[PDB]
Amino acid sequence: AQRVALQLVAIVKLTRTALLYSDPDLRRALLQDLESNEGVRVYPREKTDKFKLQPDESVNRLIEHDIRSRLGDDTVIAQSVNDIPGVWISFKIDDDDYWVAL
Amino acid sequence: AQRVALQLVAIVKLTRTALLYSDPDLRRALLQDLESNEGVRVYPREKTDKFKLQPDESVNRLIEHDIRSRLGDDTVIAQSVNDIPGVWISFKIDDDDYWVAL
Repeated sequence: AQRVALQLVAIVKLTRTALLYSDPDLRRALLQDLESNEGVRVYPREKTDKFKLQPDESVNRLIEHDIRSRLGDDTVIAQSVNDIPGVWISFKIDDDDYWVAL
Repeated sequence: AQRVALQLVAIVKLTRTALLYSDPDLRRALLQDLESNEGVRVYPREKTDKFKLQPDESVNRLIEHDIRSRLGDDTVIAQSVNDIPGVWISFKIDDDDYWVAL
């Protein structure tokens, strides 16, 4: 479970890092690159964005525990956000909230 | 072998992407972040940088084949560069050459 969690954590931290250090006028272009070339979709997260948990199947809960241990206990991990299926993990830059969908 | 190759490819592409879209005056700071927080060391690659191949053990060659299929056939994958052990993968941004060491 640690093995899957660590890959997901790496993807999220690298994506966050890319956003964090981005040239402000290349920011939207970066998002296009991440989605098209890396299959990583980043969205701003709104407080009102609804989400559904991953099922308690196999080792899902342990993966989730491991991810929060690295990214923070407030991290949301979901199988859908606003009705859109995926692997969804929240992250923050300062007071701004985001999703990564894989 | 595909599973390992795909994780390595993802790490390299995300790192390259972060460099590619970086605010030019935050570039060196980004490199510090990648190394310290993500354990990803990026260096400029010089044509004269020596390197040693990974051994032909287990599934090493197949992983390497899979990586080049995604990153390019000129990609160097090495177990050391200039005498420094690691997992080393070359990448390019335009006419500039780089290493990632994990």
